[PDB]
Amino acid sequence: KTRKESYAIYVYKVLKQVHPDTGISSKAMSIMNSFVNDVFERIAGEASRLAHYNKRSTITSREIQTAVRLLLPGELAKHAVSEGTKAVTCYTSAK
Amino acid sequence: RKTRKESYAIYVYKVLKQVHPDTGISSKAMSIMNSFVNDVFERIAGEASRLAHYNKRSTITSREIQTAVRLLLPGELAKHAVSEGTKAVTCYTS
Amino acid sequence: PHRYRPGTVALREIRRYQKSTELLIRKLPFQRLVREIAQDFKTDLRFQSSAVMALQEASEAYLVALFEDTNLCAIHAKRVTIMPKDIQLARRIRGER
Amino acid sequence: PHRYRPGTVALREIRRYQKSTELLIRKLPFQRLVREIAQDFKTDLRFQSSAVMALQEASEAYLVALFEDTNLCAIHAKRVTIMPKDIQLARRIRGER
Amino acid sequence: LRDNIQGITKPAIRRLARRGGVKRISGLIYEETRGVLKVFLENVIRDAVTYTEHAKRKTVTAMDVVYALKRQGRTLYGFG
Amino acid sequence: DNIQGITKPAIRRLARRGGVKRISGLIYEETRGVLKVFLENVIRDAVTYTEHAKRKTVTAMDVVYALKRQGRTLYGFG
Amino acid sequence: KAKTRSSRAGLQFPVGRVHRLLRKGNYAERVGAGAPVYLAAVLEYLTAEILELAGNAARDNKKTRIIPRHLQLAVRNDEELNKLLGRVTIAQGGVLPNIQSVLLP
Amino acid sequence: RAKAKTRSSRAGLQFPVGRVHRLLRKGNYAERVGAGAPVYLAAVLEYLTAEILELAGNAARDNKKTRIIPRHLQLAVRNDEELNKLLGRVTIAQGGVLPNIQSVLLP
Repeated sequence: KTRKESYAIYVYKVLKQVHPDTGISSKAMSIMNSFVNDVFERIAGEASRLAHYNKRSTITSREIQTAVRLLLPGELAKHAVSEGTKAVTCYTSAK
Repeated sequence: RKTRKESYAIYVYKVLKQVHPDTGISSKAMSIMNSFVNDVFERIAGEASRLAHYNKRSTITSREIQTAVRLLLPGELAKHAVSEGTKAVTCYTS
Repeated sequence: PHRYRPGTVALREIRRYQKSTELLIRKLPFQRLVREIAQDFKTDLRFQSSAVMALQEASEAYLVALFEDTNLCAIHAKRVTIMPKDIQLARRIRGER
Repeated sequence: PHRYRPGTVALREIRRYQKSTELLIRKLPFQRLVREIAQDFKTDLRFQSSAVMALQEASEAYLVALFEDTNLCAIHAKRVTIMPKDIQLARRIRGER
Repeated sequence: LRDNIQGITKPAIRRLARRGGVKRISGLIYEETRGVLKVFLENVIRDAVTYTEHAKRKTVTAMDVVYALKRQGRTLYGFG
Repeated sequence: DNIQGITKPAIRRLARRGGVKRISGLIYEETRGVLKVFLENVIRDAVTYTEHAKRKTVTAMDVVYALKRQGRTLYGFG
Repeated sequence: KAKTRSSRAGLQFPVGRVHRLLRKGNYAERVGAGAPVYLAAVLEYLTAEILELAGNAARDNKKTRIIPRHLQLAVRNDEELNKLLGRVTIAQGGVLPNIQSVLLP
Repeated sequence: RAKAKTRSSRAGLQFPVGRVHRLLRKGNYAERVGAGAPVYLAAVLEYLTAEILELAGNAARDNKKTRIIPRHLQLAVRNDEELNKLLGRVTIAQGGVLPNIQSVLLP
């Protein structure tokens, strides 16, 4: 009787968007949870070292963007930059 | 008039004149020693921060620094670094 | 009377064990090995079960990758049989010894 | 009339270049190489001098370590002459290709 | 205790070598492989016990093994 | 173009410092390919740090940070 | 009145939890406004790419449920995902079917 | 209102304790920083610095020199076993290599 937060239901929603007629077991859900935490900590640490190198005190979307370009390889990086910019535009225009 | 640059030149020079009283050091070797001190500082500080995050604490004490030194240095070098740190804290308190 | 030419059962065991996903070491001897070589660090430790399963996963993966690089060294020397100096060359180029 | 047996000048050049510490590449051609293959990322960049010196240090150290591991591969194949498949074996065991 | 490095038998090394893709094996590979495995396991067990002693416990959990392997440069998904 | 400015005697001197007795004749083209791949992967990250810092000059600290990301850690240049 | 930020940005991952985990884990002193939105978009894209490759292998082995073997095959057959997940061991995954040619009869 | 005694003198060190305490507070490691942690860390950094400068000064004496250049740091690090394991993936500029010719190459 104590709470432990994870990413299970969100991975389940993304799976029901791409393949509407399949499921996932518990072990593969544990693997996907570990993958999301791994990539989160890697991008966040890179953005923090950028903000420390430039003598500033704020992590912004430009730091997150440059961390994505340094961390991911080419075509994957271009599609990730496109998706993030589209989300930030749709968030500010729907203020 | 320029903007100041903090370094570790004078302290490395003090340690050198304790350990070899008739020996100098050039500029490039002092730059290498400065980079070495910064590197080892950042390794030990990052590992102690990660231990304090794993155990759900908010404080970096000397016990996290001891465990980080023990994880990060190899063998007898860790065996002597632990002794030097414990001896300095004991002399600092009294 | 019927015998296969030597090499055939080796090739089909290669296919059979690259098709499956299971543990290839017995687990009570591996658990005894872990507890023994942990006894020289702290007396009377008390392992879980998922800790021993995680150690067995990691050890199996390490040995399989080492054998792939060893096989490439032995093919480079224009042989087929793997010898221990191939293991030594692999672990010294990789940066372990 | 006087000529050395082939191998002797090679061994003493090995000793002569392992004794010194200097840059073994000319630096105006290396600077032109750096500016050329940086021109395809951002037009009209402006390098310092210590940046080009740092790149030359790092590149020289990388190539020397690659040649040591290549030499060990060629000795493992019971040869003396280094061939490019030794370079390929070294860079694939190491984890680069 | 003196055994249990002998408990890693010699059809098991054969099965690991065939998942690796190996057709013909010598007869000294067995002792060489036992030495390799004992060195790797010692380096991981030492860091796991260090994390356990710092946490002031007496049991080695799965997360201590995961953190030790992550320090080695070998990430492991599926147990966190 | 300028990759031919990494001449034949220079690769030979790097091989002599590596401890190499006798060299074939295709090592030169193989080595020029290897050096070009390494320099592309480092200069890409150095230019990315420079573009984030809103500059037009590539400093030595950008090279040091890129090499530290690769896992190489040069001492002596800041 | 209570709309979530994820519905405003049009996403599936949470934005409030990403903002809490950025403010709580000692990365910098201040955290902006578009940072959790950008990072949730990036994580959603990477998750969708992995699962899109995994479901096709689950079809090819004629299954309706994903397992770590299917995740292993999906990662290791792709090129850039194999460079992202370069030194990573996936539990209960196995290897790829590789046999050298000089060993074949 | 008393006489100021720096925390390095109170512990018997040579590296600063106040600067290390500031760089831990202003470096985003944790919220709170204890009292004995910079004293412990300055002791460890002084030990490693003295341990490398001993060997570098010995090599500089053996080459009939007075000062220390990066070649002597290279020889000092690469000859010790544990300093070599600590500084394993590190390039020292203007350092060179160690003399090593394989056995099957010389007649």
